[PDB]
Amino acid sequence: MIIPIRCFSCGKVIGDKWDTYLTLLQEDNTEGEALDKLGLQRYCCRRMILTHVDLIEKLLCYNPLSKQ
Amino acid sequence: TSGDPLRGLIQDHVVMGVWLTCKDTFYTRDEYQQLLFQALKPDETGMYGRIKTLPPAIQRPGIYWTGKQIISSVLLNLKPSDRPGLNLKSKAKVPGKYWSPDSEEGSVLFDDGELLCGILDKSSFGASAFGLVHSVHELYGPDIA
Amino acid sequence: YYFDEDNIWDLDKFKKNLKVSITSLDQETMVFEISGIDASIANAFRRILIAEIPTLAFEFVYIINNTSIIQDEVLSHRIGLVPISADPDMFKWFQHPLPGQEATHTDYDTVVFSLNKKCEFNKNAATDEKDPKRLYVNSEVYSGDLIWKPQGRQEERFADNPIRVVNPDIVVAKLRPGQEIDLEAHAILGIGQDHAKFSPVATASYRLLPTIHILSPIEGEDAVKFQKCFPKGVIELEEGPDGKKQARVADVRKDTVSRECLRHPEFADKVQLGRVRDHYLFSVESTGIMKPDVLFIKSIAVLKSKCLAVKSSLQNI
Amino acid sequence: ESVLLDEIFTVTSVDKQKYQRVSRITAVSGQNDMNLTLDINSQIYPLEKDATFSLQITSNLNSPDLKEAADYIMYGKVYRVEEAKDEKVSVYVSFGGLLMAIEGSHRKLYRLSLDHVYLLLRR
Amino acid sequence: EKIIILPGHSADLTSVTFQIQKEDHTLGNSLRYVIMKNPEVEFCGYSIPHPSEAKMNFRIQTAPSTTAVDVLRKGLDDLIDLCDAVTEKFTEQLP
Ligand SMILES: [Zn+2]
Repeated sequence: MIIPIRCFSCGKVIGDKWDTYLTLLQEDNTEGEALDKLGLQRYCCRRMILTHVDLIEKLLCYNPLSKQ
Repeated sequence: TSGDPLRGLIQDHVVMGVWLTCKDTFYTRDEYQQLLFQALKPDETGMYGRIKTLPPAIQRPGIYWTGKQIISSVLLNLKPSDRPGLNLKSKAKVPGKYWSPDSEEGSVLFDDGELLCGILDKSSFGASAFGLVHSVHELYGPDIA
Repeated sequence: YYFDEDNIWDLDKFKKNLKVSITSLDQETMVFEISGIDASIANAFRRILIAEIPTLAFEFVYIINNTSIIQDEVLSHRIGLVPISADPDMFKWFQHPLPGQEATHTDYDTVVFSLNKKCEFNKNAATDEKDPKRLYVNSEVYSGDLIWKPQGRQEERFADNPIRVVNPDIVVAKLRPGQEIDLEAHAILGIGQDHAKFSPVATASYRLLPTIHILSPIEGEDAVKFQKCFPKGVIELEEGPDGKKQARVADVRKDTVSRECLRHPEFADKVQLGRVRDHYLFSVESTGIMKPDVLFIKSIAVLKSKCLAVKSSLQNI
Repeated sequence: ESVLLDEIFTVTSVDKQKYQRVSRITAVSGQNDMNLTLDINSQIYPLEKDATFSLQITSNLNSPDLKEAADYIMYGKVYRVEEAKDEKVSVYVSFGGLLMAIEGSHRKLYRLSLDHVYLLLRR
Repeated sequence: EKIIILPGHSADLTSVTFQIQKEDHTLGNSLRYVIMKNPEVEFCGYSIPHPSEAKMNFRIQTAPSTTAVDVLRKGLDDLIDLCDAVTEKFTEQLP
């Protein structure tokens, strides 16, 4: 679901480092190297906010309390 | 079904055996003491007051024990109360040529409990008879094997 | 019994051979060279940095209402993972509750944080744009909303430095109109060996300083190839009026042990890569808690303390 | 005195057969009736071609001649002794894996036994 | 029970097995290193029965002159002095 705070191998915090990653591909025309501007030099903490499925935004559109 | 041994040490232990028995490995005091002790682990198994070691194979200008010396050290520190030392000559698995044309490892030969020449492999200790572990089972009895 | 007579302990000679230099120090990252220290002490410093020193983290979580999508145990876990900025020695340890379990909180032991957000519909949105930041108010349950609750004396204990979350922008959960989250997290002191969320420093590790020496000096275009193999800066092509081009190792500290050369067929004769056995290159990147200076200082402090402990408990016998 | 060899030697071949460390060297000398081939730590003690030897195999390494001489010292049992092809003894000394082979015409190589050795090589 | 002597200790207290609880290689290794700098010790190696239960089997064999307890005491003092030197140089480094 949500971004896995505190990436697995290392201990860096990457919670806040997705909503500012997504608006780099979105509007900067950059490639996957965009995340390098975020301060991720290793490649353990880099296979986290690169290849993570944010599978919540497809799941939050299921409220039973829709009132509609 | 047959006589050959069915137990034995396996994959990591056997190739690291080929890397420890090999003559290219030398240990200093610290690593030798530490390794011998990790191998024995006396207290939980018990039976012994104080561990006895061998002198260093090469001494000057730095004191460096060799690996086969450590396999011999183990064979010693499990010696029964009073049983004469082991002796054995038997062919190893890794043929000698891989080491060198006319290399001497070939066949494990250790008299009086000391690995004089010959690296340990599958055959020496594993699912193969007439090696180390089998002859130790014969001489020293199974509860030692 | 053979000692080699050069392994004698001597505090003066050791202290004299030892050398330390600090390459770079910031508010988060610190890179420095220790030297004249045997491997085991480096392993111990690394361990105490990662595992042994304490730091507050959210242990318990009391939910009063949680109808969010995120599983409740998942949400408690993920809240626990966030880091908190409080100097962990301002508190005491938590005496863990054996039977007789309830009355086990005090103002020095634990600190309480609380959050509550109910995502209500935002009606000002003109069309359909499921940001959802604009369609709904209080959509994303951030970390920064975990607003600390003072417990008595604490309001003046930490008045100079409020007990706050390290990063006010971490995401903790996500909501849509109708549901709510309301909980308070009890934070206690912890020792990283039990759980990872206690460990202050994220990444603390060392490298043995690589050593590159050229046996036979290479020439010409091979100088370009050799500069090209290692990353920039560590290999200069010497301006020598004799001949045309050579290469020498400027500063290896930047280099990685990558061992690219030894694969080449022609270079393998000319260069070895070895390792200075008593030069240790630490890097320590904190997470959110403390200046890494205090991290390393308190780490050797903790080794000193554990040695004092075994020393006394021995003195008893 | 229990010194069993004091012959001088010279090196003829060195390898270096898939070992970065210890390398066997051959050092026939005397009136060429001394076929000496041994192993040495080629990491902490270098030995090259025609590098002269001073080889001494004692029994008990307790003398100031230890410190004065013996710029390199080993230790190990001698497992096999044979009389082959002649009144000619070939001796094989082990050194904890490191092997040896020394041939004499039963002379100058007399007292070699089946015990521990303490070889001393002083360059 | 932080440090308890296991029941194999020779009466002379020349070959004792310390058993430090709630500890792993972190102190075992460095303490072994500092002890091996001590000449009068013959054997000092550390182990762990099972990493799940945090018990570190130590072991020291000593020379007949000094018993092993005094050896461990001096070794621990020496390790403390080592940390003292490290913190001295370190805190000298930055302002
Ligand atoms: Zn990571």
